[PDB]
Amino acid sequence: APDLRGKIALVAGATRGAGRAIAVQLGAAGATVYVTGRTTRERRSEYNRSETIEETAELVTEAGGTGIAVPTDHLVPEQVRALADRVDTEQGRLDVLVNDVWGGERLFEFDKKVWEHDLDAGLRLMRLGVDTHAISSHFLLPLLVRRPGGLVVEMTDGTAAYNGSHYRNSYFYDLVKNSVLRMGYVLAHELEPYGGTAVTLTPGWMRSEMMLETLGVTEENWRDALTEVPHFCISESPSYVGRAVAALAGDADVARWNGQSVSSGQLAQEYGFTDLDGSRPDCWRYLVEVQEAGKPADPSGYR
Amino acid sequence: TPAPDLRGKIALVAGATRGAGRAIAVQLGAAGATVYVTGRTTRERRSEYNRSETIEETAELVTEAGGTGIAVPTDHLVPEQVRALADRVDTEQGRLDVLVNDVWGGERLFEFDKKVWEHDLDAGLRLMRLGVDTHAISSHFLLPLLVRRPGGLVVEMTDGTAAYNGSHYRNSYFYDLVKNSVLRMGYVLAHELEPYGGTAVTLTPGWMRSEMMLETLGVTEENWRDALTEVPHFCISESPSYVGRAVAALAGDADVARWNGQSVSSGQLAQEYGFTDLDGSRPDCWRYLVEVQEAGKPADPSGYR
Ligand SMILES: NC(=O)c1ccc[n+]([C@@H]2O[C@H](COP(=O)([O-])OP(=O)(O)OC[C@H]3O[C@@H](n4cnc5c(N)ncnc54)[C@H](OP(=O)(O)O)[C@@H]3O)[C@@H](O)[C@H]2O)c1
Ligand SMILES: NC(=O)c1ccc[n+]([C@@H]2O[C@H](COP(=O)([O-])OP(=O)(O)OC[C@H]3O[C@@H](n4cnc5c(N)ncnc54)[C@H](OP(=O)(O)O)[C@@H]3O)[C@@H](O)[C@H]2O)c1
Repeated sequence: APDLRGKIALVAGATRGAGRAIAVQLGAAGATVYVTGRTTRERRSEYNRSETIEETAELVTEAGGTGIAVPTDHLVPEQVRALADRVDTEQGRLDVLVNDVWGGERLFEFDKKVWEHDLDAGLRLMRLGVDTHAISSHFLLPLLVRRPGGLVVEMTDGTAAYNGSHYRNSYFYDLVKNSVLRMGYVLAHELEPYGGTAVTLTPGWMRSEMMLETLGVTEENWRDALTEVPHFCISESPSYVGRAVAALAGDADVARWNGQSVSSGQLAQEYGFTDLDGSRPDCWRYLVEVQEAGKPADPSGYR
Repeated sequence: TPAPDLRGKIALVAGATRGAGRAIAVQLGAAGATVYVTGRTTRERRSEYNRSETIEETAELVTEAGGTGIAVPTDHLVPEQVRALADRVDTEQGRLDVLVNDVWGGERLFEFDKKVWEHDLDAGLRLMRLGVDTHAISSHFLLPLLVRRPGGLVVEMTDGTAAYNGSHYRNSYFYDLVKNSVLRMGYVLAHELEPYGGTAVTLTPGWMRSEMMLETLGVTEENWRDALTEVPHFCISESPSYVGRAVAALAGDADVARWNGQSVSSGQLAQEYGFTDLDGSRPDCWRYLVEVQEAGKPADPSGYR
């Protein structure tokens, strides 16, 4: 298991989903983790959900690290500048930056062409999914490149290999996920002279809070949903991609990944971690070799 | 090779005041097309670019070249104006054969060789909005008319090929993200258009002798090789009309669907279709950049134009 004691991490967009679980797994490895998001105990966010950023910070501490909640709208440069100033003030360093901010799960429309998709929702989802990462990198990378060994993880949906041959959901969704892949390549070029590393990371099919609610199940009985969604047998908990980030952050030779697109399932094979249940789902190979091949849902050999 | 015959075709070049946009519109007009040309700069008000070329002037050049240019001043960041533009084309023509998403507007906003934390942030966010959202809004409102019958063509204008950009960081963070998003737009739109018999490609010019570029170098088109002492690798450059002829060749290709989803360059298409630049040459910018300039060889256009 990675030892991240003494490390300073920041997960931008950590209220729920992968962001929360990445922050928690970094804390479970001993890191101090700044966690940002809009939903507080006082105010709900555009998502209109009940998970709060303060709750994430407490879960990071409970897990064995230190969670510091900083409510932040990552579309507001002044707030992200203050966030960078705070980390410098309190810690003088930043080892790991995870640009997780997405916020578009309610805005994209599946199987609508660009002229059928609601336009305002599509433009909004691209701004949330792209500009937040640009703003975060703009203000937080100076601290990260102050000394060698920094790591940036850009969070997307899909690998370069999968997305390179698959249209992803609809026009706006697809442009975001492929821009975040490009961000990993671009930041790898900018960080390498400083001894910094950038990767783009995707989870598999995540059993997020939002996903489990849609399926009407809890984590403890998630396989109850398999009659309704048989290919959900490849799914993983959000902690799996969290352990992938922790494994990268703990890798003394993480620069071997610079610029690459990686997946949680690929990194589980590489580093040997498992999901909470001991399995190692390999979503993107499963999607190609089983589901898109027309075969019946069957997880054998893929987790 | 003989010039494409686009008589009877309806085209729209979004962002056609100057540069590639103007030249694409004029070369479509020279092939006989009716061309709607849009942009913010009019004879009464200058645009964010603060330049003197106007969208009315482009429309007149389209007509002079042998087509019909219809200027529609439009801010492509304003959905209501782009909706009206689409309604107008439907009203006047009932069809749209060729859509060229040329809108860039970022030439003065990107910063060469600044890291993302050094680049001015507001300018970076602005050029991404101008370079990406304008294309999304344009496709959203104009593609319904285009897919009404088979044979429509959409050209997404970017900088670089998929092959070149896949292995090259392009200028700086924000610039790079735009050019690579527009590459992805061609792939995405090809998927959405194919069931309708529509085709999408992403096209890049080479090193263009645009109005802005020639001013930066202190030369006119008639004596552009005067700049070679200061910028030797400018020997690979092409006029904006070259990429205009590339669009006209795609628009005239009965089998243009063979390109669906692909990234293409003006130099690649000149070899494919046989057109030339105005001076009779066929510059091959992206092969030259890799095989001559980046290999450390002295500037020498032999074999590349
Ligand atoms: N169900 C899923 O979430 C799911 C499933 C499969 C794959 N993925 C992919 O995995 C990646 C990570 O997604 P995720 O699960 O972490 O998605 P997410 O929950 O949409 O994003 C993480 C958090 O970022 C915060 N955020 C959004 N906009 C913000 C802003 N302007 N300022 C500050 N914070 C903001 C949101 O919390 P606040 O509302 O509190 O700000 C949000 O809950 C995404 O690329 C996604 O496509 C997600
Ligand atoms: N050597 C080169 O210059 C070169 C080389 C390779 C690739 N490329 C690429 O080729 C592509 C096309 O280039 P270009 O020369 O046509 O660039 P451009 O002149 O920046 O774009 C064409 C016109 O679009 C208009 N426009 C911008 N924003 C607008 C908005 N919000 N609403 C309406 N119209 C708007 C502008 O006219 P108004 O100001 O009147 O609106 C602009 O002059 C660009 O992506 C460029 O990067 C260029």
